[PDB]
Amino acid sequence: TTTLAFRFQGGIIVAVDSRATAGNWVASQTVKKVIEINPFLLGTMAGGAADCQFWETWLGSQCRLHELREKERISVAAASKILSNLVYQYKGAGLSMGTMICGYTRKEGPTIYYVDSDGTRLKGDIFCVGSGQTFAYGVLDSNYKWDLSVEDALYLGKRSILAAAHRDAYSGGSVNLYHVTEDGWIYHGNHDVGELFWKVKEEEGSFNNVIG
Amino acid sequence: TQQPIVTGTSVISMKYDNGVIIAADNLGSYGSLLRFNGVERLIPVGDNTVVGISGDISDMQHIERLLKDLVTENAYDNPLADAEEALEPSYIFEYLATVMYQRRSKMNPLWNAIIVAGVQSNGDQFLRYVNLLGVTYSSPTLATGFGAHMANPLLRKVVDRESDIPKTTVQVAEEAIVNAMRVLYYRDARSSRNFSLAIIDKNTGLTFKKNLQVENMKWDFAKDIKGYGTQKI
Amino acid sequence: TSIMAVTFKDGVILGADSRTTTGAYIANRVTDKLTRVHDKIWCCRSGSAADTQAIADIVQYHLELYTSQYGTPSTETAASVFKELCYENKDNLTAGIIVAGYDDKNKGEVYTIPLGGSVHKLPYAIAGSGSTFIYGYCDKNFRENMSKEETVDFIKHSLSQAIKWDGSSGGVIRMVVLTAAGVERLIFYPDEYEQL
Amino acid sequence: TSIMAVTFKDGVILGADSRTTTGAYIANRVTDKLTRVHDKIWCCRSGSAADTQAIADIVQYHLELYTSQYGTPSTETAASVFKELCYENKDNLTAGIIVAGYDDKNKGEVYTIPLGGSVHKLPYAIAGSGSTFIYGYCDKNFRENMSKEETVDFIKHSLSQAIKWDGSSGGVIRMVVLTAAGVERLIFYPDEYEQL
Amino acid sequence: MDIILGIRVQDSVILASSKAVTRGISVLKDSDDKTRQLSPHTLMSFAGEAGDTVQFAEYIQANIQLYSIREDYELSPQAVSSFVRQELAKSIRSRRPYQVNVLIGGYDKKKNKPELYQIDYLGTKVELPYGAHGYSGFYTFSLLDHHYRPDMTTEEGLDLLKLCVQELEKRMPMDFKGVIVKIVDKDGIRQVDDFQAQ
Amino acid sequence: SVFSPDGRNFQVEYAVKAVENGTTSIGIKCNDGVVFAVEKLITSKLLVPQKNVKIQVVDRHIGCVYSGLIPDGRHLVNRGREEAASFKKLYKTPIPIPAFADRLGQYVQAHTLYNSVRPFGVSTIFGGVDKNGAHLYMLEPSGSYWGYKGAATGKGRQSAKAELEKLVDHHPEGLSAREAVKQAAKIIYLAHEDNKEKDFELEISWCSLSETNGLHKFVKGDLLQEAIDFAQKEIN
Amino acid sequence: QFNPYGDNGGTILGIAGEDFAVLAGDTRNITDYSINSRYEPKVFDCGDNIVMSANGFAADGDALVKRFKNSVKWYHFDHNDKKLSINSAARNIQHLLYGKRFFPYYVHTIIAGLDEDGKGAVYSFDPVGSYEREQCRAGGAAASLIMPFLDNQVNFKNQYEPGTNGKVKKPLKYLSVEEVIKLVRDSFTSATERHIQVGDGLEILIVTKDGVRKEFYELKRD
Amino acid sequence: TTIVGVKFNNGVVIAADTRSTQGPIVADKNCAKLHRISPKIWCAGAGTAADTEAVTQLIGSNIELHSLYTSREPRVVSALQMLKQHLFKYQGHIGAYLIVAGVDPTGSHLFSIHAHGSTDVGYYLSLGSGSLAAMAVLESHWKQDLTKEEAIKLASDAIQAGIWNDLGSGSNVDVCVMEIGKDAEYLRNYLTPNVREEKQKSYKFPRGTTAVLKESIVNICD
Amino acid sequence: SDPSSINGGIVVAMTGKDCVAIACDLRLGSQSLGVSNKFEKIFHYGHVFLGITGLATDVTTLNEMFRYKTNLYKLKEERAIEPETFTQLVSSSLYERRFGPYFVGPVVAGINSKSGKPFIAGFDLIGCIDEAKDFIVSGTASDQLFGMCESLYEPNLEPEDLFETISQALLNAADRDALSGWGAVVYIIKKDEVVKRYLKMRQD
Ligand SMILES: Cc1ccc(CNC(=O)[C@H](CCc2ccccc2)NC(=O)[C@H](Cc2nc(C(C)(C)C)no2)NC(=O)c2cc(C)on2)cc1
Ligand SMILES: [Mg+2]
Ligand SMILES: [Mg+2]
Repeated sequence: TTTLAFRFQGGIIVAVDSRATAGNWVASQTVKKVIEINPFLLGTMAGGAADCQFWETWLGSQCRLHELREKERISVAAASKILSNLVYQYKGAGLSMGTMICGYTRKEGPTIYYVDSDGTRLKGDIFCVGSGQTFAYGVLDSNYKWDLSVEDALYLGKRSILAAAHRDAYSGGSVNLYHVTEDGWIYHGNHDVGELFWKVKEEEGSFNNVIG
Repeated sequence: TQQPIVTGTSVISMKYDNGVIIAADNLGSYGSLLRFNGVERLIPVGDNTVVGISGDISDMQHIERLLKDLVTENAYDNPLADAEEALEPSYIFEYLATVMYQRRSKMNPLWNAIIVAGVQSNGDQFLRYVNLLGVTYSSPTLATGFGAHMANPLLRKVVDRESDIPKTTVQVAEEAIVNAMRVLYYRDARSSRNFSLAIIDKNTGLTFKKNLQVENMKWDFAKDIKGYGTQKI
Repeated sequence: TSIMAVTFKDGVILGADSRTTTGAYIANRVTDKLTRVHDKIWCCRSGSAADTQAIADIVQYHLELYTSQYGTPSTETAASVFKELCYENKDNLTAGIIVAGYDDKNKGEVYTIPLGGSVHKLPYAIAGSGSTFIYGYCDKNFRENMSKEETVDFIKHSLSQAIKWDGSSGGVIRMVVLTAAGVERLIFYPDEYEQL
Repeated sequence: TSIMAVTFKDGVILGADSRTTTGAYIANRVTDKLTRVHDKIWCCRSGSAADTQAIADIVQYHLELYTSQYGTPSTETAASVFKELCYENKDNLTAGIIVAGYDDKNKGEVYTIPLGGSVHKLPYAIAGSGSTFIYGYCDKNFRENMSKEETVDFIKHSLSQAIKWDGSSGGVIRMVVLTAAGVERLIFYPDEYEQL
Repeated sequence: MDIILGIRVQDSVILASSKAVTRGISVLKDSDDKTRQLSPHTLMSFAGEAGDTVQFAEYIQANIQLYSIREDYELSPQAVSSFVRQELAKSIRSRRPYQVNVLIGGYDKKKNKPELYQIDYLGTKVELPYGAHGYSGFYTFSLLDHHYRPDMTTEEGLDLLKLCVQELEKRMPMDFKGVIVKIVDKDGIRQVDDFQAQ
Repeated sequence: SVFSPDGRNFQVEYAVKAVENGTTSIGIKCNDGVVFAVEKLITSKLLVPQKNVKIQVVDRHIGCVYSGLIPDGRHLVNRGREEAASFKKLYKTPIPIPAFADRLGQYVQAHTLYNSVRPFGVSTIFGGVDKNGAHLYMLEPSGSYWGYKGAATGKGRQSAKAELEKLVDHHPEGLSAREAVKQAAKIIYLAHEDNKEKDFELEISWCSLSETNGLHKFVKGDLLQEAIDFAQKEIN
Repeated sequence: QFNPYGDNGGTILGIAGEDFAVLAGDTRNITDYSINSRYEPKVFDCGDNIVMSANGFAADGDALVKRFKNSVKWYHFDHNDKKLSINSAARNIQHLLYGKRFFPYYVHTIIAGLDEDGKGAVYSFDPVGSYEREQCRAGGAAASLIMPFLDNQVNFKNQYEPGTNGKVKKPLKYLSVEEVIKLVRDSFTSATERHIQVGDGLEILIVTKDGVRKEFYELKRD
Repeated sequence: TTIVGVKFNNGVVIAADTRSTQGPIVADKNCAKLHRISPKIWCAGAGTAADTEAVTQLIGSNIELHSLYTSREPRVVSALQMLKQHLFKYQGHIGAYLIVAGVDPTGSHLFSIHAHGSTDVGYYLSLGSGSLAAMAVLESHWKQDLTKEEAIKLASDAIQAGIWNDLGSGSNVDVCVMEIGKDAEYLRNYLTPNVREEKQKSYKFPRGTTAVLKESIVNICD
Repeated sequence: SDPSSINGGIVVAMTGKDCVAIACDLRLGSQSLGVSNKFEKIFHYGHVFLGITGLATDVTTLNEMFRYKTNLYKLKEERAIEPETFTQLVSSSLYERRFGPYFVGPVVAGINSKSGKPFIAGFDLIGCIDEAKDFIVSGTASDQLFGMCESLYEPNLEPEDLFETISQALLNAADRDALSGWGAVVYIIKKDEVVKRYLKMRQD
């Protein structure tokens, strides 16, 4: 798995891969590792497929409940802290998850929290999570400017996932792209690595390590 | 979490045109010590069901108690207890299957493998297996332990698939079973010469035979065998 | 495995069951456990089959050589060769051997070589997993200077009890009679000895 | 430990040796392994001394409560109480118990409860580490309906063989006689039984 | 090992804490605050096992704030540190102990003394002129044994820490990404938010 | 949990009234067993005949019949059954009848001890064959029970008791199971005299050493008709 | 020590069509190197037009199917006989599995039916509740032998239009039920040749708006 | 530790050595191992010293309450039963090994109790590391119908065998004699055959030898 | 990593003529790392003194527990707890945690305010009482302390002499142990007055 989220001039970019494995068995190439929590909140999933899917689907239930109780969208801080507090109750029982809670609110502006099953909760501008994280960081960190145009940031995220899909055996499938503004998230499509690699190679002139 | 102590070996069975046969030897082993020789591991329930049990004997005896009072309970406020609301083989099995699987799920198994042989009131033959893990399956023939490895191949030569069942007569089937019991006595170090056999027939009902012996054994060829390779005398 | 050797008036008899098992599976119901290492020196093997066959093969080799050079070896000499092999390699051997033989001077003799590789000279000896069940019976029924037919009876009875209780024992009872007359192979089938 | 119980013509006799060991040290050479749980229901204990004493104390209690409410219990009932305790607590017990009682309706009876907690009704039964050495002997020598003196001899002989071969057994031989006539204690000393 | 340092000068207490958060083969963050304000004159710094660290700090914070609001009064550093100690000493024998080490730096207004308390996850409490948790202590204790004076000013204390950090950058195996520094005096708690390139 | 000033328990006393108000039921001991019988009021033509069984078995060897609140009776039998199971589990043998009697005794009696429980509104007639004979018992709402040669409870208890008294006096030698079945049919017919505004169905059960091998069984078909016939005969 | 788990072999396959779905499995049940049964079905009709298989440890598989059938029964009771949609069943199965996250059902479970629009649907779950809707899926002992074939023949992966040089992928099409049954039977003859735990018989369940139809085929008994 | 018990014709005696250890180090050169359960029921322990102590006091406490409740002298078989049931409940984790001995209205009693909860009765017993050195003396010299003087001599000799020959045992011999007639007599340091010899030199320091940094008076009261 | 070793420390107490002494080191370490120079290990609850070695968290906890209990004792009994009785309170308090003990070796020192006689005692971690009247030792240098004491000690020492003996015993034992030292305090105790001296020792 490779998942990333970064903050910038024009909001937040969130990009993830779509591969599930069991040992060396490639289990699926079409898995959805981003959860749409409400029109202003996203969660990303890395680690155990069930752990992530279950508890983040649950997180959506708890966020909806906050809307009804307080007549108001939950803050990213508090949404992340529900997940983080739950996961902490379970510490030691062997849950395995690393996630990012991303979204906009009027009070916070665009916000990203990294939450993992150790109980770690961090606010920050740039996160990559999963077995492929280091491959992502390398591309992302060396091209990241705060001033990126929406178009260029979208590409950077996409390209960083491509990077990790290529080098990480446990990453691949496709890229799912999201952009998060004041108006909420916008989905920027699914991109098969099968097709994307060749297109990017030819157009960017990179991946010269690769034959043909 | 436990370990079997006093044990019983294979239980074997098959179904013929009118019913089901089941057999089991009369031994209770204690590791390699052939300790107790008068042990009944076929348990009749009513007169349409026999429950054959292998594995731990203490647990076998607990399952006995469970079945006896399952018959008692069924008679309570039940004017049809000896008729339409009699216990069925399928009921008795589903009960045992439930218990087995709950016990493994509590990490405290009944250390057994069980075959439930009987005839349903509509006439259908019933033959089904459940064991310490709560795994269940049905087949024209079934056998536990060494029976699984040696008896099944022999009995399947008589009944290979479902359609072979109308073709199989009680005589043929009892012959196959009595022969497989001899083979098991030849090769199973935890087996005994004495056994019990039960037939549940849709016409004859339950015939229960005790104190059968493995007869007509081949040993004479033994005398000619000397040494382990080169030795001549 | 149930194995024994008994000295009597005229010589010595060796007896054994014929069962070999890997786990609860009977690999062989008709094994010959009575093994000749010289005309009138035989042994009974228990423990690892590989180990005891390899040992028996080496002893037979040493006694064939002994005989070419120095004549007929005593039963004591046979026993010593076994001990030597068993003691010196005690770290990679599971071998329990009973040595029995007849010559004209020392008459009938029995030696037992258990797991350590020690040697023990005895009027009779039992061994194998099944032997444990007959310690009391044997001690109670053995006499010195028994006739041939009496001894065949003692071994037959003892080994039937051992076969009855030990699951590793079973099959037929084999025997070998060793006297001045020569060498006699005996066999007894389950239908005879169970009825005792 | 060597323990046995034998049904006969007039009732049942319980016998045992008197040795308790920790490792190779004889902690007690004059132990009493014959345990009263009711007037004419006794048992023999093998396995963990703690577990068997705790168990016999609870059964004694259960049978005393039984008597007060329902009259004298049958030997079967006594065996059932042992089984309940031994089976239901098998993960934490190392208890091998032989139950033997005299009764006016059912005469002499013997029940054996080995490690699992299973129950077996038998003509006679043997247990304890020392019992392995007398399986053959006992199976060859036991007959039904023996006279009192014959059963005393059968137990005396059997146990002396068990004592002779088991290091964990030894000391004196204790017996408890259970018939209509009452309850009799017999003791036998090394000088007596070693001769046999 | 994260770096948690505390130095008690004449009129204040200074805490320096490493900014790095590292899981595995990645530095995830280079600007972490390993500190919770407990009351206007009491500050706690923490290091240890991943999740336990913040959950504990924030539970301690909640309890102290509650007490303040209930009594309209601020507990002394001596009192807060005893609360924390007892909490850890309870935790050490529970089903799953908190694996957190702490420094508590406070200014006692009744006494007008600054105070530094070192407490490990076992609940071992001690008051010290300077303290540290983890490997970092193996370098700083001796350094400070030499350079520290009981009557130093706050500006002098900050030069003492600069030595400590520079030493830790020369000799520690891992990049702890510099330290956040905070001062607790009579005027409360403030951050020297310019320690890195200075 | 309240004694009245005369030493009686007024709540138990009112329970008795509820029993006296019920259908009449009986038990007769014979020389190798017990027979039980009950009056089933035919409320309506719509009741399915033979289908509203009042008599209940406990274990395999014990019969139970009662008068009063039928639900109270069923509760008691359920408990009797657990008390039977629990006994067999521990002691192997099936529960002796005196022992089973005290089990119901103590339980019924317990419901007279506390102010938050009401006593049972039934008297129960029960019994069977155990290892040393046949036993008949009747248990009142107080938990009082004794052994009986013959027993009756319900609306027609007095007329039934008088008939029983006659048999005891005229059969010191003992009655037979076969016979007691007919006699029970007679007695229920005689007892129906004090409840005759409704038609009734007869129900009989027995536990005889030689007629049932000491197990509880219902009286159906041939034998039930012979009993009805015999009772119809000595009323015309 | 007692091991609460076992492995009874077998192999299951789900394919979704435009307006149908199939869920197939072999009928063989095994332990180590023994055959327990040549005909023990493990694909079941669960009512509401849903078929379900839970392959792996058969004790766990049976418990799960039992529990889902019951879940359907109570859904009807609690919710005025409403039809349980395939997505709703799926989500419910997630919860069943996850309830045992710390003592899991060792099964790969697959379900098939039709979505609200009448389209063929296949969902598959890992042993602890993770799930996804797919076009096709193999489970069990021989999944690794079959999944690549399905990727190739069902989703046309690595296939290109001849002469486009490798620039234009073969367009993805829906398969007819005849075409799908051909694939299932071939997948299973392949799997039987090469996996020792696969054989004896093939039982296919087909789900359309007309209900649930059942077909059976002999497989190699060795 | 060596502890013994010896029954004589009119009662019972217990003796023990007075060395307690911490691994190879002697902690207390004259500890009292002989405990009182009640005035005429005395106890000797080995194994975990805190366990034998605590278990003795708990049961002594309960025995007193029992005695008051029943208006009877405590019985030894009651100490026995209470001890063995408590120990058993704890499955050996209370490492108490005891020789219990006393007189009561039914006579004189001698038992041993092991940490797991097993009891034995005997005429003479021993426990602790010196157990075997003491038993050797007892098996050599015990005879039936010993007098009071003889039983003290025998018990004392057996403790001595432990003192000299067992490294876990040393120093002095404590005895307690319980006769059916009178009160129990506790003979503390009945033998003192291990007096430390006079030191070769005094190690009294000239005052001012130790260097002091500071000095203050400490306040007790308020 | 064995809890009785993580922090280090020693306590010793001795009886003299109409007096008692209790002394301890001041080191608090974390294995090899010396951490604190001022960690005293002797506490008093009235005229009754308690020294505690072992896991320093348990040392603190026990002090806070015996302060609690002796405060409540004083309020109900209307007098201060005595040495003999405190000993028993210590013993039964420790045994109460029999299967999760405090990792400590406590030492009690004080004079009976009524009988006037000197009293010392020690305990293992589960409250077994060591009832020596001569001396009691505890901590990571116990072996060394045992040798110093048995050699140096003699009965009926005067307060001023007893000071010297107990000081020499402690100092020389401390210096043959890696985990003890770093300072020392000696309490000399009489029925009327208590002097506390800090000792000058090797700081390595
Ligand atoms: C929605 C979604 C899907 C996929 C992902 C990425 N993770 C994954 O792909 C992880 C990687 C392995 C892992 C890492 C850390 C902890 C546990 C397991 N894989 C996973 O969780 C697999 C999924 C799977 N398993 C299977 C079979 C049926 C076992 C062949 N087919 O798919 N289940 C497991 O590893 C698993 C094993 C057990 C037991 O329970 N779940 C994230 C989020
Ligand atoms: Mg055999
Ligand atoms: Mg140093």
